Amino acid sequence: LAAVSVDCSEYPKPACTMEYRPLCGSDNKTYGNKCNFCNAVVESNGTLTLSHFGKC
Repeated sequence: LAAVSVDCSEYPKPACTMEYRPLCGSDNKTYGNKCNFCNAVVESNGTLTLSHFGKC
């Protein structure tokens, strides 16, 4: 069960911009921004969850 989440409703997306607004995944990766994160949630078939906001 997810404690926290982001809005990944409109994903997948072909590109992201490069702003550095970090998110820490449950896989212990820091994702540079929400769009990289929500791209990875989709790619992982929803196995990826958000651990917390900010860099791991």
